[PDB]
Amino acid sequence: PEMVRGQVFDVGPRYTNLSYIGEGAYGMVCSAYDNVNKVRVAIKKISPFEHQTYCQRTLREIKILLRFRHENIIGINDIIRAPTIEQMKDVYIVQDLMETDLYKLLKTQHLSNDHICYFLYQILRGLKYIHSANVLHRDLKPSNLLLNTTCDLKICDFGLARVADPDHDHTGFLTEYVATRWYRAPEIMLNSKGYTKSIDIWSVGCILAEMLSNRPIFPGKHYLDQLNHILGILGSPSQEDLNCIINLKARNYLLSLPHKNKVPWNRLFPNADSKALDLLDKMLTFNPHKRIEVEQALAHPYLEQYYDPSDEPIAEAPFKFDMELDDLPKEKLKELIFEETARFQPGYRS
Ligand SMILES: Nc1ncnc2c1c(I)cn2[C@@H]1O[C@H](CO)[C@@H](O)[C@H]1O
Ligand code: NA
Repeated sequence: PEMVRGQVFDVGPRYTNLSYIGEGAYGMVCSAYDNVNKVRVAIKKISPFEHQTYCQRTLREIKILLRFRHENIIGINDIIRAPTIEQMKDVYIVQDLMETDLYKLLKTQHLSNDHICYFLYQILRGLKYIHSANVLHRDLKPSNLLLNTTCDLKICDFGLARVADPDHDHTGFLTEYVATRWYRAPEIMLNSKGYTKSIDIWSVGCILAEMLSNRPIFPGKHYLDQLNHILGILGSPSQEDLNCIINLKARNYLLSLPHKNKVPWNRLFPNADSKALDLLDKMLTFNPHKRIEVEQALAHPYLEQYYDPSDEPIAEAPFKFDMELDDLPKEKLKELIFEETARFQPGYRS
């Protein structure tokens, strides 16, 4: 049955007591009462089938979340769709109900040094598990960090994730959407090198800076304006850092730039723990090759109160895409989706 203002939710009879929460990109988001687990849950109504790009993101998220198990990563409790592929044009993903997200909270609260500390630890702990699976989130930002308490953070939205391929660099600038602009590492914008774990560390860096001041550290209007913001704080890059600029066209808008001095961090963030600011510096390195890696970040003195390699799981097996799906007809992907969501349909054998 089921309804809720406007668009009606083909959930139930399991899920009831609906109550609109918010909006997704191409789907709605309510909270329901799960009458099996006897708790309130969140249900994402997803209809992506019209543009093939939406079916990529939806399929990637399901395949990845369905194989990940980690306490700082959202899971999929239930997927429910129509019986017939032909009859399927919505898909409902059931996930644990979370109270808010780091974006919503940064709109209403400055965070103590302490809370920031264990928020960052939980981010990197989940990131450690993602990277050990040979996976890149690629869209880490505050609104993709769901929060229940200061001790319950879960990374969500794996719509842009990729298996890591330092070699799969394609140099297609407009060929891919990689990171929301404010959290996009420089090598993405300079080389189109969006297949290395370095890009996620940059994003986390940006999140750390945003926690320290409640405002995003590099808020560019467009990709070139994003670079001016980066250089305005980091400063004009070195010769060596202009050597990993493969886009031979890219070295120019740089070279035709007025040298900018490096803004000392304690000047940007004078109330922040000097240890926070040291880690920030390792994470916001212009050159991907010199940027700190996730396990090194966890080991940083700033997180020494929580670091515990024995209580930080890694993936049992590197992840693998059974067939790459960049250029697949959008009805093939809807096929592949109907397939992957078969787990949660009656009679599913094997
Ligand atoms: N599990 C959840 N619990 C609570 N809210 C959720 C979710 C999920 I998945 C999504 N949302 C809503 O989408 C925003 C993050 O993109 C969130 O801020 C929210 O508007
Ligand atoms: Na999401």
